[PDB]
Amino acid sequence: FKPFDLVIPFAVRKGEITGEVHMPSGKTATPEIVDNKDGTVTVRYAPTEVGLHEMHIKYMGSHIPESPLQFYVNYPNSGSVSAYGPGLVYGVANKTATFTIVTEDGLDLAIEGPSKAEISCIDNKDGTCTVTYLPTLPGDYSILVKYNDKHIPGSPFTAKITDD
Repeated sequence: FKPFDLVIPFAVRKGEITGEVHMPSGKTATPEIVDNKDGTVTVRYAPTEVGLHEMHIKYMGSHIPESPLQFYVNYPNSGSVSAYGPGLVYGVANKTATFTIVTEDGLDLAIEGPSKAEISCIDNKDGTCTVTYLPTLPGDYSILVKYNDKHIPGSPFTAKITDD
């Protein structure tokens, strides 16, 4: 299972940053959270279930603005199409947001939220391509990925764009 790894720009001070991942079964687990003493923290988690997970991050008991987040965990042994990367989950407004589509196996992409974002992918020639978008305004962005008039697993995705 591809690990969840994310840098969030939240500056931890006197309070404790905590987290909770909710799995599709109903099980909860605690992600690993590391304060990079510096304006940020890093959240990591190793999935054991397939599909849509919720990540909650809190500071002093209360959700950060960047929280809750959604992420979709692909089945590894699965051939056929997939997407993954931080731009499906979270980004900062006016910084670049990126994810990967795997196509080692007709691709339709749209990104729609607060501001007009016009995706195009760039083929890595390694059976994957890389989408990068510029969400200029903060909000919730829906990212639609289809392979044959059909949503791939996780599509449409929702990525949360903040600025702090």
